[PDB]
Amino acid sequence: PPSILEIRTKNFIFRTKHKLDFTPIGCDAKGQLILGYTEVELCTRGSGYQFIHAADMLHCAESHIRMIKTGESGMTVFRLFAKHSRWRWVQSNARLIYRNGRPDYIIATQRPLTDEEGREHLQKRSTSLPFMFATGEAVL
Amino acid sequence: EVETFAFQAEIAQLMSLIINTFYSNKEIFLRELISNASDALDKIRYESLTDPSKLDSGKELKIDIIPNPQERTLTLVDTGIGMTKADLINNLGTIAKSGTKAFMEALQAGADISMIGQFGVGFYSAYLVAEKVVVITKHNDDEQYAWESSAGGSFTVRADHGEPIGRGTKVILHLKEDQTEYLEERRVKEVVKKHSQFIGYPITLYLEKEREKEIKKIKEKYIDQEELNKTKPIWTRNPDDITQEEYGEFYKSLTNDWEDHLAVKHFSVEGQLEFRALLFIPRRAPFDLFENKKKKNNIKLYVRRVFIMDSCDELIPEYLNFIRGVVDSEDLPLNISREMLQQSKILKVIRKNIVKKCLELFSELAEDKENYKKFYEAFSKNLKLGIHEDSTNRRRLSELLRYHTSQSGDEMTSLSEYVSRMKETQKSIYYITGESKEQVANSAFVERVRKRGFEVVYMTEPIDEYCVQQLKEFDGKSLVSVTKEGLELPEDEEEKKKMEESKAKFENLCKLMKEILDKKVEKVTISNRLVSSPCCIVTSTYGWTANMERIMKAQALRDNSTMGYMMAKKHLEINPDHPIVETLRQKAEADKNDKAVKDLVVLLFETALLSSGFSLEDPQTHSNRIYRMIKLGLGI
Amino acid sequence: EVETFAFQAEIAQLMSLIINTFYSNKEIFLRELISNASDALDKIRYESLTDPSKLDSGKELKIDIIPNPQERTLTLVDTGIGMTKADLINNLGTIAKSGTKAFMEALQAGADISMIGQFGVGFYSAYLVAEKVVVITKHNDDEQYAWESSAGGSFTVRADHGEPIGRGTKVILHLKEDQTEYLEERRVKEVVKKHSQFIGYPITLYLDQEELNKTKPIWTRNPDDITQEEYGEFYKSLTNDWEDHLAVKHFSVEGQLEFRALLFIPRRAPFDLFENKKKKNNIKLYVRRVFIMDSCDELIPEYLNFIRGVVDSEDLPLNISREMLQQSKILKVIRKNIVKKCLELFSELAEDKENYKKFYEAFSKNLKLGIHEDSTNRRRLSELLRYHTSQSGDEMTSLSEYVSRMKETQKSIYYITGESKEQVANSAFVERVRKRGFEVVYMTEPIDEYCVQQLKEFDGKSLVSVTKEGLELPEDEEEKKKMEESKAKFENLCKLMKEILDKKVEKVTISNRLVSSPCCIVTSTYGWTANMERIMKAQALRDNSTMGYMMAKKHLEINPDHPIVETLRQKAEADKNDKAVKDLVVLLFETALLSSGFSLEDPQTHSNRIYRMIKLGLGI
Amino acid sequence: ADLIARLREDGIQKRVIQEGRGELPDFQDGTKATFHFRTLHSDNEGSVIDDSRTRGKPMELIVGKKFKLPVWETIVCTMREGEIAQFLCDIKHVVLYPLVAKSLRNIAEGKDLGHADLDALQQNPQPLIFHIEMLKVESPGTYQQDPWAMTDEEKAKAVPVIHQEGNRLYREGQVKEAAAKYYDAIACLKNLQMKEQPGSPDWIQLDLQITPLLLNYCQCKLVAQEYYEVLDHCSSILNKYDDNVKAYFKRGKAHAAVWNAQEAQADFAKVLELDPALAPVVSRELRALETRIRQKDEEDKARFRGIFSH
Amino acid sequence: MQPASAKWYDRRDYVFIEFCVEDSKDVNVNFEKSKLTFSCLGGSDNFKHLNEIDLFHCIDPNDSKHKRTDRSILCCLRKGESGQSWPRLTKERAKLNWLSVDFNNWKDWED
Amino acid sequence: MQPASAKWYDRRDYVFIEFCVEDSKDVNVNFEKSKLTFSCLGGSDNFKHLNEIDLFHCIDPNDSKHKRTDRSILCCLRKGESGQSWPRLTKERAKLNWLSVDFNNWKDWEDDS
Ligand SMILES: Nc1ncnc2c1ncn2[C@@H]1O[C@H](COP(=O)(O)OP(=O)(O)O)[C@@H](O)[C@H]1O
Ligand SMILES: Nc1ncnc2c1ncn2[C@@H]1O[C@H](COP(=O)(O)OP(=O)(O)O)[C@@H](O)[C@H]1O
Ligand code: BEF
Ligand code: BEF
Repeated sequence: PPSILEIRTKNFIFRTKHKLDFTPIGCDAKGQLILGYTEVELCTRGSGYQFIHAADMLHCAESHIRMIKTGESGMTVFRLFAKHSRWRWVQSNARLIYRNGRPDYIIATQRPLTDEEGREHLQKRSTSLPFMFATGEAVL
Repeated sequence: EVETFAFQAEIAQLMSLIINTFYSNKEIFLRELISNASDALDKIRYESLTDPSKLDSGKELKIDIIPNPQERTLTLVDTGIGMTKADLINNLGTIAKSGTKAFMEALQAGADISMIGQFGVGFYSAYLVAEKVVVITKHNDDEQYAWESSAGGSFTVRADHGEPIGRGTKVILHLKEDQTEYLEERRVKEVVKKHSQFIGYPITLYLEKEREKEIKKIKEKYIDQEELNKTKPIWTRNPDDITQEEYGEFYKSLTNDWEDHLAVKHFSVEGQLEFRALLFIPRRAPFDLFENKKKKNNIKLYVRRVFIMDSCDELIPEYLNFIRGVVDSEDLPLNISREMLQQSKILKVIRKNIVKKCLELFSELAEDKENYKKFYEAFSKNLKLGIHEDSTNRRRLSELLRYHTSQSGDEMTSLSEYVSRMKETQKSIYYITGESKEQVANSAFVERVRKRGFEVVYMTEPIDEYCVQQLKEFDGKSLVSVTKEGLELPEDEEEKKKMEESKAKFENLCKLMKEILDKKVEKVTISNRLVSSPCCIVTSTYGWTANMERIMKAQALRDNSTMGYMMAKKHLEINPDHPIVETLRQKAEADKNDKAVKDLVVLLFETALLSSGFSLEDPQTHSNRIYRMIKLGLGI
Repeated sequence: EVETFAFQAEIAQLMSLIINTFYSNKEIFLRELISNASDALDKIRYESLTDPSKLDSGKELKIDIIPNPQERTLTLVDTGIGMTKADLINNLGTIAKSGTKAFMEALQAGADISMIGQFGVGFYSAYLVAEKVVVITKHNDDEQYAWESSAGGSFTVRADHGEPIGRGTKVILHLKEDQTEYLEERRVKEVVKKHSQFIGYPITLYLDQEELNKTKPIWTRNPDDITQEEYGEFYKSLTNDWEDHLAVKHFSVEGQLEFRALLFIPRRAPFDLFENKKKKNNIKLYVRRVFIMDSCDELIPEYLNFIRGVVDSEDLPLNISREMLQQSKILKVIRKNIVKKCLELFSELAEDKENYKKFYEAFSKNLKLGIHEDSTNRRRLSELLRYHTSQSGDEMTSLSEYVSRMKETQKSIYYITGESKEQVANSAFVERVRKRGFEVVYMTEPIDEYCVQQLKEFDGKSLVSVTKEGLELPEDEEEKKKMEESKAKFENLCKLMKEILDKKVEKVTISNRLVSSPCCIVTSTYGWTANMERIMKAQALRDNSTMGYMMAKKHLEINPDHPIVETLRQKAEADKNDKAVKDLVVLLFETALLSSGFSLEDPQTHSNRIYRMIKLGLGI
Repeated sequence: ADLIARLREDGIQKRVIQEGRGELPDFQDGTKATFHFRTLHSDNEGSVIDDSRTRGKPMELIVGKKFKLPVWETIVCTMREGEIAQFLCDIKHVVLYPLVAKSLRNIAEGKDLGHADLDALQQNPQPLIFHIEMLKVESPGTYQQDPWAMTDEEKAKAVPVIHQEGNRLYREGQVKEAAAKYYDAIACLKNLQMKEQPGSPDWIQLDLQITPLLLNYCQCKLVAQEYYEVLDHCSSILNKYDDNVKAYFKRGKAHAAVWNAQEAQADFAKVLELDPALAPVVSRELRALETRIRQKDEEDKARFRGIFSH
Repeated sequence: MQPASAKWYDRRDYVFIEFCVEDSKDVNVNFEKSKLTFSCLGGSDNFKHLNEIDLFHCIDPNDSKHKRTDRSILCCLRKGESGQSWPRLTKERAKLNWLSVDFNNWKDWED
Repeated sequence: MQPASAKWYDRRDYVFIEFCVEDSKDVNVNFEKSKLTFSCLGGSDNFKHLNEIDLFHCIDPNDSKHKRTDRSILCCLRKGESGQSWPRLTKERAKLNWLSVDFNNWKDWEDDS
């Protein structure tokens, strides 16, 4: 009977609590350091605005529709804020919590990316949209 | 003649031993002081039960800690029994004597109180952080005194005339200049929460902030009534008097989880080793579950509501590492530091009971099929690992398994239901393993077994190859795999003549195949398991399963030398019903030396090798064969 | 008014503390008495250096043990310095009075004495196993005396008339009724070997005399005066192997944390390595030649588990039971120094360009596991790896030599990962690289992928795989337009087959590394390669939920020179939708996906397509 | 006098040369500006490095608030169709020159190199003389006004015009234009959709009115033979509207077009069990698929007899 | 007049109780079917000590015996029927606060 | 006359020496550029105590200070250069039997985290 002798890995998965409007109300331990932005400041204040960059907050909606029909938002990529004005990419799924009969809150599983990952995932991002002509490119 | 002496003690070096050798962490002085104050509170409460005249000077019971950042003093204030002059002299000025132990020896039997400490060396841990110490004390039998010392051989006891205390004790600690970190509040909160969270009395602290107050900005620095013991223990309550939300609240406090638990087990044991435990199964399996070799800290251990240790490895087996809870007791043999449990053979006895009660929790949860699926989809790998690890409780641990089968749709199904759904003639149970369900469903191996109307289990995870080296039987049933040599379907008595006839017909062709595929196979025999495909390849009876070879060729740290020892022993079988075999024998009989026959048999072997659970050597030649095929297909 | 009292302590509770809560093992009484006897011998030697007459009553400095099962009294004797009556009252009959510590502080200079006992408790451990303890002693300045107690508050001191001991001490232990296990010479020998092996004076055992601590410590001796045979004998007596040690390192560190370390590399790796998981005792820590603790994973990292040896010190803090260091920080320094010296032992062993192979063949897996784990020593372990290449033939060669063989325009180290050398040496991936005369690396072991995950660079040169995308080979201008024009005359077919697949390949381009094959499959720049994913999906403890977070895309590439793709392009031009085009493109994809190492899901699809082709071609 | 005063109060020095002809088209938000230009260096002997006739396509412009640098928007209002003069741009009005310069050179006609002049001029952002060749200014609302011109209320009512016009062209037999305009309607409805919170009721309402347009656009591709476009659009649609009928018929037809018989039959079963008693055409399709498969197999692919003739 | 401290444990056939008295004078210990009485006078302070405990199950007054050293008094009690596990020592389930199990030589003998 | 038992350790800037003399009377300490002297009447039996040390490097006598507590005399010394590492306290290499390292305050200030 051969044993199990595989070397364990150092994966960096971390979770956060999002409310029904996707806004957070807290983060767990590994998030306290990977993001570095301690519990209390995101729990009470959270800057008032979204922790998702605007160029990616439109891509949260497509995840949400799956999340509300079945429960899982699928594999999506955002851009969190960090304390040093940083930008830490994430690969993320979401699960919503049912109270009696009805939703209660949202907890999500996220994996960080080094910024090269984000650049390569973004260079393709800005072209894969079935919109109209950008002739005379004024604004997005 | 003989002369008799009494054992003595050198006080200076005994002090040095206490302050230098006993205690490794310097943050346990607060644990000891808090425990002392709690014991003093227990005494006054127990004496006030009989006649409340004793409780006429101060009704509340509380512990107060006052940092004094300017004056570098940490102060405890306690509203307990206090000590008189003689008590001060005999108790705090004599090492190894404790009045708590004498009290527990003195009271009438059957009293409902449990006070901490019987060593009598706990107080002197304060010098690990303090230069000199002041103990101002008030008791109901005499006036208010002040006990002064600096651990240097002597101490001074004086009458005090400050402001009244009413009743209780006040330990003032003048901190040494290198430990001035036990004044900021992060550290005191951390220490109190980690060590003395579940003391049975309120613990109060003073946070000197400034609030934005208005009725032109005024800075009003003030003293906050703060406290640090919001959560009570619940394992000290009747297991029936608790609702299912009190448990959830306590679990959320204990593990800092976000959702409530999935199942809570509350139990107590009686005997020489007595303890009461709560065990929580979390709904969602924790990420970073099988990586942390050091800080798993799943199960904590308490003694009389005082933290002892968290990361023992004989407390629980490593296949139950997701179970989180607390274990508390009354009479464990602590060591002089109250951080390690003497003679750790007790941990085996604790572990046995924890294991058996967790198995009982799994079985009880198995009745509510509405929520057992969520437990399986999070800890199936844990249960299979458990099957692979221990042998004593193998049976019931295997009984909890769920699998997909031949006709189960999208619903996992157990083994007992499979035995219920079994044909009356079935001698054995059929299983198959692979990377995905879709791969093993359309496997050529099981096509005839499925058509004849049999029901076959699907294992899909790599841990299943370890799970099937020990599942020899389930309810006295022989588990056999369709990918081996001797797949034994129920012998009908009508097809036996056909089988032997075709055996005679194709012995020649099997021998012809055996001599062209030299050392690529071990023998070419006749099949009884293919109905819709030409020849397939299977594995021997005492060798690694074709999928076990794939898994064993992935252990990074494994030794390579013994690879040819357990190496597979492949077998090629014959479909006598596909037109390939018919034309193959027809060409063979008229010519034993053709090129087309050799090329086609090599191609069939090398294309059925992929269909099984095997990996081609030198795949470029297979690709080149198909390349010459495509080229001739386009005519070049 | 003020009142000062003498700060006190009572004896009954203190003795109960010592007996009941200090020591968890009943076997360490022997460790305590043996240490006391060794100190008593050191005293009588030191007083004899500057006054030869002190040994006029006895000349040999030895220790005996006299187990006696006829009447359960274990006896321990020695020929040390002894005690006087005043010494008996003031040294034994006081809880925290250490005679040894008072002897130490009264040494006239920096003499050659290093004694063990300092706490003054520890002699009382004799009551862990004995009901009554007697001590018959004689000191050179007075008469032989007896001492008796039961640890019940009172002890007696009598003048003696028995058989004279001559000089020294005799501590006698009337063993408890339920502890008659320490009279068995198995138990005594096991305890002595574990705890008091390397003591500085001979220890015998009267059953018929026989000596226990035969082997002497060599880490104390100046390591410029040891011959390899002595090291070999010590290694054999330490590890029980009947082979010699391959290498040895014997250094020392001076300062606040002073210690001598002596390290060994066994000749052959143990067969139960990585698997035992029960005991990891390979570096034993000693303090003044008395065992303290085995390696509880703080002394040495896991990837150096094969190292064996000792660590000895003269000043380290110990808890009351003398079974554990008082500070975890000490172990960090010890670990740092021991790792730093091990990585120099390896480099010195690598200079012998022949004996190094017999070490690599044994512990390359451990070095690679270290490269995975140890993030601070990667730049030093990367120079201890040897790999097959496309030019070394049957020899394993370095990476520094690879840099010393790199062409004038070569800029990076090319590597491939597979499962057998004869297969990786002919794959479609390396055909063009072998054409331009470059050298690739055949890392063909499962741990190689883990190593490459972390390495990412070496000597200013960066590892680049041929199984990844966008491989850039230094190449001239003439091809620079051939490749561009080929991409310009293959847009149609590339897009058409990409959309025929449309779900299982992310993108389709023109290849850059094929000569004889028409197509192959490469993974994305990041995420798992083919082999890494093949290995990860077979772990049995892989977290199934987080596969997608570590997956990678696919890429199909086309060799424009191959006749089959040229004809296929010719066909697809005349008709954008021929069924032959779709069928044959799907067949090419399946064949290339099997060639590139991937596991092909639904293999019966491929098998049945081949089967049907055989059907029709054969004429059925 | 305010025109003349404001012209010369803002770093601009212009002399009236000749006035134009006709009424003023609206310069409001959404106004179109199609014109050429010529650029002259102020002091470098007027070296014409930038010029529209050297590239061959006239660059457009966005007059309203959508586009940036209101200096261009102001200067366009100064001239009119056929009216051309010299301009002289102030230093403060050329401060962010290279940022836009590189963007417009990249967005020139469009491919789907290196330029030292551009990065050198990036080092020195300097004003130039743009002798802009004005062609004409159009008026919003007075023609087939551009989809991005208005503020979603004109589109909200305009889209039915496009839908009806596309239907009329389709039934006449014009297919490419119908597909184009259905795409344009889908695009305007989509960037409408991307303004309001998902999970809102009007979100689902919008999706409901846009779905038939998406099916209509998917229709023409079947005549256009890009069956994979049909697959991509239908499979996207049906993840959430599980109960449509034509959203099944079209992708079934597409599947059956490219020899995907298995999924073709699988889809046809569902479309029948949502729309019973409508067999005839489905039978035609299924048996045409089977006969074409058999025909190809019997003649064209039986060529393989030689694969083992040796 | 006051009960003395005690530690205890058990084995396959024996129940061992140890009374933590020092310098005991003229101890008396009596054995019957279900009761054990222990009487001493310890220390120079001359404080009397008496312990009367009913037993959890019957023991053997013949095979049972006691030993006075100094540090304590040892009592050996052979069970009335061997193998019988004792979860406690007395009959009543209330916690006699002067008694505790001795874990320095405890043993889980029923493995 | 014998030297008093002493313990020592160091930080980045300061070297600490604690002379374990209980109930010290008439404590007198002397500081110099590379010299240290200590004397007291220790305990109640009135034995004398004198410790003489040749400092391993230069200290600042104006900045160093000694504060006596009831249990022991603690001295705090400033180094001549902020950051230099002291493997030992004396100039000579011979081990002294009245000096040992305070492992309950020792720390690696060189490799901070
Ligand atoms: N804060 C306090 N208030 C009142 N009495 C106390 C307090 N602290 C200690 N005592 C008494 O003084 C004695 C000091 O002993 P201690 O060092 O606490 O050892 P232990 O913790 O084993 O009791 C105790 O027996 C207790 O009865
Ligand atoms: N065999 C012996 N000969 C001489 N002295 C002894 C012997 N055994 C013990 N001692 C004395 O025991 C005294 C201290 O008791 P112990 O607990 O052994 O101290 P330590 O911690 O120093 O070992 C020391 O005086 C030492 O001299
Ligand atoms: F807090 Be004491 F040690 F019981
Ligand atoms: F042998 Be002693 F306890 F140092």
